[PDB]
Amino acid sequence: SMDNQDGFILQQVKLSLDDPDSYLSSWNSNDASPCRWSGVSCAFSSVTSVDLSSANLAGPFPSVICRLSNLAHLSLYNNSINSTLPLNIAACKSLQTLDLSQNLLTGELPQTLADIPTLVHLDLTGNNFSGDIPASFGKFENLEVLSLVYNLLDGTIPPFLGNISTLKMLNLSYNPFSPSRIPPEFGNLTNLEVMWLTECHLVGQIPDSLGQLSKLVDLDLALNDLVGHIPPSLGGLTNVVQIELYNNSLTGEIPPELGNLKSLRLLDASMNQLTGKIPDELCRVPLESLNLYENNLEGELPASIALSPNLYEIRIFGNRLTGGLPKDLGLNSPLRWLDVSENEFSGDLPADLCAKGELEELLIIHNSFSGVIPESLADCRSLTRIRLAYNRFSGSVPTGFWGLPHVNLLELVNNSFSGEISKSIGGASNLSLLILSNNEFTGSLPEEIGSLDNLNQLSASGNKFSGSLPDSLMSLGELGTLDLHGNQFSGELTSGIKSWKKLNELNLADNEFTGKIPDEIGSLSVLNYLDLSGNMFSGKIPVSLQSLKLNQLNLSYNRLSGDLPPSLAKDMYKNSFIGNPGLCGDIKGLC
Amino acid sequence: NLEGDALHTLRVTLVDPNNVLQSWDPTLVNPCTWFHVTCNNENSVIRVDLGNAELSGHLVPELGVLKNLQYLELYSNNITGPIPSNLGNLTNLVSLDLYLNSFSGPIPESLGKLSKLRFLRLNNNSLTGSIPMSLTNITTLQVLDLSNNRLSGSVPDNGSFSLFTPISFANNLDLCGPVTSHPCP
Amino acid sequence: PVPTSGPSRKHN
Ligand SMILES: *[C@@H]1O[C@H](CO)[C@@H](O[C@@H]2O[C@H](CO)[C@@H](O[C@H]3O[C@H](CO)[C@@H](O)[C@H](O)[C@@H]3O)[C@H](O)[C@H]2NC(C)=O)[C@H](O)[C@H]1NC(C)=O
Ligand SMILES: *[C@@H]1O[C@H](CO)[C@@H](O[C@H]2O[C@H](CO)[C@@H](O)[C@H](O)[C@H]2NC(C)=O)[C@H](O)[C@H]1NC(C)=O
Ligand SMILES: *[C@@H]1O[C@H](CO)[C@@H](O[C@H]2O[C@H](CO)[C@@H](O)[C@H](O)[C@H]2NC(C)=O)[C@H](O)[C@H]1NC(C)=O
Ligand SMILES: *[C@@H]1O[C@H](CO)[C@@H](O[C@H]2O[C@H](CO)[C@@H](O)[C@H](O)[C@H]2NC(C)=O)[C@H](O)[C@H]1NC(C)=O
Ligand SMILES: *[C@H]1O[C@H](CO)[C@@H](O[C@@H]2O[C@H](CO)[C@@H](O)[C@H](O)[C@H]2NC(C)=O)[C@H](O)[C@H]1NC(C)=O
Ligand SMILES: *[C@@H]1O[C@H](CO)[C@@H](O)[C@H](O)[C@H]1NC(C)=O
Ligand SMILES: *[C@@H]1O[C@H](CO)[C@@H](O)[C@H](O)[C@H]1NC(C)=O
Ligand SMILES: *[C@@H]1O[C@H](CO)[C@@H](O)[C@H](O)[C@H]1NC(C)=O
Repeated sequence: SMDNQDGFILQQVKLSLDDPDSYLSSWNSNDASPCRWSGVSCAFSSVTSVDLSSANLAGPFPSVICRLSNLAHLSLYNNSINSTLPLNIAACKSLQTLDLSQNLLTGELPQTLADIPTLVHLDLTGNNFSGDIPASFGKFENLEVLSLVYNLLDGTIPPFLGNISTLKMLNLSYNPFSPSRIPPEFGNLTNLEVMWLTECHLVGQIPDSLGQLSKLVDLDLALNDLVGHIPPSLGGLTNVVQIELYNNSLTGEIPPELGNLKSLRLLDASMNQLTGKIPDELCRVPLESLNLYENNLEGELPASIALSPNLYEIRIFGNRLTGGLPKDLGLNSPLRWLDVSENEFSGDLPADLCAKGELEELLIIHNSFSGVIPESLADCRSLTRIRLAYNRFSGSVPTGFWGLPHVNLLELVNNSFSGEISKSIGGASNLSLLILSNNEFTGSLPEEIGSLDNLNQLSASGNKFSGSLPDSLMSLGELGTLDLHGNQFSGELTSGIKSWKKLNELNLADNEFTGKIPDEIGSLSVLNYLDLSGNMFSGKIPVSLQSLKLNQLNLSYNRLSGDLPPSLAKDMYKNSFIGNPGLCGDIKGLC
Repeated sequence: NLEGDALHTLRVTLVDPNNVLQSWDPTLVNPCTWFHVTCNNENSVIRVDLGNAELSGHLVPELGVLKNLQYLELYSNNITGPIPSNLGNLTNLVSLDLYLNSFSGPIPESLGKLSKLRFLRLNNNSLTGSIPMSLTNITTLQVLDLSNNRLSGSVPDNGSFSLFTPISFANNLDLCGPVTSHPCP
Repeated sequence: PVPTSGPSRKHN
C-alpha cells in the first residue's frame, strides 16, 4: 500500500487537453516522480494540489484527475476548458478547493458537486453554466465559499442555499436569474461574511432576517429591482463594513440605526427613490465613502460627517439638499471626490477642502454657493476636474488656481466671478477644456494661453474680456472649439489663424473685432461652424471660404464689402450676410 | 445617460489610434463635457464633431438614440461598413457628413425620415445601389453630394433634387437621369 | 471582463 500512479494520471490529463503553448512541457513521462512538474504540488509523493491557471489548455474537464486520491486543491482558472461539467466529478472526494474560473464550461451545474463532502471553496465564475442551481447544493457539508458569478443561470434564487451553515461568502452576482425575492432563510447563514447578489434580478423588500448576520462584512444587493423601505434591522450587522443598495427601486428614509454600525465605512444607496433627511447618526460614523446620489432626499447634510478622518468620497448629487457644507469638511479627511451637484446647497464653500492634498474632483454645479474661491485651492495641485458652474460665486480667481497642472477641465460658467486670467495659466499642462462663459471677468487674454497647446476647448461667452487676441492663441493647433462671443475683444485676425487646423467651431460674434478676414480661413481643414456676426470686419470676403464645407456661416452685421462669390448666392446663405452695407449679391433682399 | 451609453458603444466599435475619444468616460452623468461632443441648454447631444480624426472601424445603430443631434460629422476618416437604418431616427439632424470614408452598401431609405436635414455629404465613399426617392421628400435639403461613389439607377430630379446640379451625382458607376449625360432605360 | 463589489463611480 501507499504507492500510486499519480504521474501517469497527470500524463492522462496532459493527453486529454490541447496545449498549443506547450505549458506542460515539464511533465516528462520518463520521470519517476511528478512532484517537480509545473503547477503540480505534492504535500510521501502523493498529489495534493494541481494549479494550471492561465495555461491556454483546451478540452473537457479531465475526470481521470479524480483518481488522484489525496488531491485537495484543483485550479484550472483562466483556461479554454469546454463542455458540460462531468457528474463523475464527485469521484474527487478529497477536493477542498476547486477553481474553474474563466473557462468555456456550459450546461447545467452537476448536482454531484454537493456529493463531495470535503469541498470548502467552489468558484465557477466566467462560465456558461445555465438552468436552476441544484437542490443538492443545500446539503453542502463544509463549503465556505460559493461563487457562480458571470454565468448564464436562469433559475430563481434558492431558499435551500440558506441551509448551508458553514458558508462565509454567497457570490451569485451578474447571472440572468428569474425575477426572485431574497430568501429570508438566507438570514440563517450565521457565518456569512459576504452576500454578493448584484445584477441577480432581485425583486421585493429586503428581509428583516438579513440583520441577524453579525459576521456580515459586505452586503451587495445593488443593480436589482428591490423595492421597499431599507430595513432598520440592518444596524444589527456588527461587523458590516460595506453596504451597497445602489440602482434599486427602494423607497423610504435612510434608517438612523445605521449609525450603530461601528465598522461601517462604505455605504452606497444611490440611484434610489429614498426620501427624507440624511441621519446625523450615520454621518457620526467615520465613513470612508458616503454615496446617496440621485435620490429624493431633502434637508441639510449633518455637520457630523466632517469628523470622519477616513472620508475620500462624498457623492450626494441629484438631491434637494438645503443649507451649507460643513466648515471642517476636507480639513480632517483625505478628500479626493466631492459631488454636491444638482442640490440647493448655499453659503461659502468650506475653505479646507484640499488640506490633505489628495483632492482630484470638486463638483458643486447647479447649487446656490456664494462668495470667493478659497485661496487654499490654489495650493491644491492634486485637482484634475473642477466644476463650480451655475452657482452665485463672486470675486477674482486665486492666481495659483489658474496654474494647477493636472486640471484638464476648469468650469466657472454662470457665476459672477470677476478679475483677469493670470499669466499662471501657462502652468496648466493638462488643461484641455476651459469654460469661463457667462461671468463678469474682464481683461486681455494672457499670452501664456498660447503655452497650453494641449488645450482643446476655450469658451469665454458673456464676459467683459477686451483687447487684441494674443498671437500665442493662434499657436493652439489642438483647439477644436473657440467661443469668444459677447465680449469687448478688439483687433484684426492675423495670417497665423492657419495653425487652427483642428478647429471645428470659431465664434467671435458680438465683439469689436476690426479688419479683413484673413485669406487663410479656407486652410482650416475641419472648420464647420463660423460666426463673425456683430463685428466691424471689413474688405472683400476670402474666396477660400467657398472651399470650406460649413454647416453654420454668419458674417452678418459687419463692414464687409465687395460682391458675394457665386457659391454664396444660394438661399442657404440668405441670413448669413444681412447688415454688411457694401455686400451686393444674388440673394433676394441683399442690396 | 442613454445618449452617453450610445456614444460609448460607438467608441468600442471604432478604432481610435490617436485616442481622440479618451474624454468619453461612460461614468460621466452626461456626455456634454466630452471633447468632440456638444449639447443643448437641456444637456442633450446636438453635435458629434469627429472629422479628420484617423478613425476606422464601423458605425453602430445606437447612434439613432440621439434624438436632438443636429450635426453628425464623421468625414475624412477610414470608417468602413454600412450607414445604419437607425440614423433615420435622428429626427433633428441637419448635417450628415460621412464623406472621404470607405463606407459601403446602400444609402438607407430611412434617411428620407430626416424631415429637417439640410446637408447630406456622402461623397468619396464606396456606397452602392440606387439613390432613394425618399430623399427628394426632405423639403429642407439644400446640399447633396453623392459624388465619387459606385451608385446606380434613376437619379431623382423631383422635390429637393429639383435644384441639384450634376456635380452632386458625379463619378458614379451607372446613374441614369436628366442630370446625367445618358438617359434612363 | 469581471467587475468587483464596491461603490458606484457615477460623477458629473
Ligand atoms: C446662465 O447664464 C445665462 C446668461 O447669464 C442665462 O441666460 C439667459 O436667459 C434669460 C431668461 O432666463 C434671458 O432673458 C431676458 O433677456 C432677453 C434679452 O436678451 C429679453 O428679451 C427677455 O425678456 C429677458 O429679459 C437672457 O437674455 C439670457 N441671456 C443669455 C446671455 O443667454 C441663463 O438663464 C443662466 N442659466 C442658469 C441655469 O443659471
Ligand atoms: C489568462 O492567461 C493568458 C495566457 O494563457 C494571459 O495572457 C496573455 O495576456 C497577457 C496579458 O494580457 C500577456 O502579458 C501575455 O503575453 C499573453 N500571452 C499569450 C501567450 O497570449 C491572460 O492575461 C490571462 N488572464 C488573466 C486574467 O490572468
Ligand atoms: C472542446 O475543445 C477542443 C479543443 O479546442 C475541441 O476539439 C478537438 O476537435 C478538433 C476539431 O474541431 C480537433 O482537430 C482536435 O484535435 C480536438 N482536440 C481534442 C483534445 O479533442 C472540442 O471539439 C471542443 N468541444 C466543444 C463542444 O466545443
Ligand atoms: C466573493 O465576493 C467578494 C466580494 O466582496 C470577492 O472579494 C473581495 O475579495 C478580494 C480578493 O482579492 C479582495 O481584494 C476584496 O477586498 C474583497 N472585498 C470585500 C468587500 O470583501 C471575493 O473574491 C469573491 N470570491 C470569489 C471566489 O469569487
Ligand atoms: C419623385 O419622388 C416623389 C416623392 O414624393 C414621388 O411621389 C409621389 O408622392 C406622393 C405624395 O404626394 C406619394 O403618395 C406617391 O407614392 C409618390 N409617387 C410614387 C410613384 O411613389 C414621385 O413619384 C417621384 N417621381 C419621379 C418621377 O421620380
Ligand atoms: C442542510 O444541511 C445539512 C448539513 O450540510 C444536510 O445534511 C441537510 O441534508 C441539508 N438539508 C437540505 C434540505 O438541503
Ligand atoms: C489629465 O487628466 C486626466 C483626467 O483627469 C487623466 O486621466 C490624465 O492622466 C491627466 N494627465 C496628466 C498628464 O496629468
Ligand atoms: C446671423 O445673426 C443674426 C443676429 O445677429 C441672426 O438674426 C441671423 O438669423 C443669423 N443668421 C444665421 C445664418 O445664423
